[PDB]
Amino acid sequence: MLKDFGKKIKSLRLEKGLTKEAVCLDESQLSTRQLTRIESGQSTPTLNKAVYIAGRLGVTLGYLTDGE
Amino acid sequence: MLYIDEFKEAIDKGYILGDTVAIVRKNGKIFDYVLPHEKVRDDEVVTVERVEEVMVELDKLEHHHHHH
Repeated sequence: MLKDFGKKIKSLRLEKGLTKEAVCLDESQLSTRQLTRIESGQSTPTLNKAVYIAGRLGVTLGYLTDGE
Repeated sequence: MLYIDEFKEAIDKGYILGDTVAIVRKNGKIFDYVLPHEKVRDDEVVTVERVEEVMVELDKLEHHHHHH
């Protein structure tokens, strides 16, 4: 995933009024610590974590990759 | 869920310095790392482990395991 992904998902999450806990749920795919690191750019998201986040935020993967 | 590339990134970028790091294991297996001032939940099992041994254990996941 490219570095703009973290910027997109942070702003989208905040816009929707969702917590990091609401995105990560049982955390088997992503812990709240891990999501925080992705949103700041500290950590690059794996593809599997990225598609998990997209589903939780209610958008397709292509939307967050801008069709790339 | 934590794989080798994510862990190596944290080392290479300087988020994990030195020879040991806090590790969360869930169901016995490496689940996440924990950095200073990140929050741990009461039912997470946390252990200070040697970075080089975490690397070896995570690299096991990268090897091909054939099955019939």
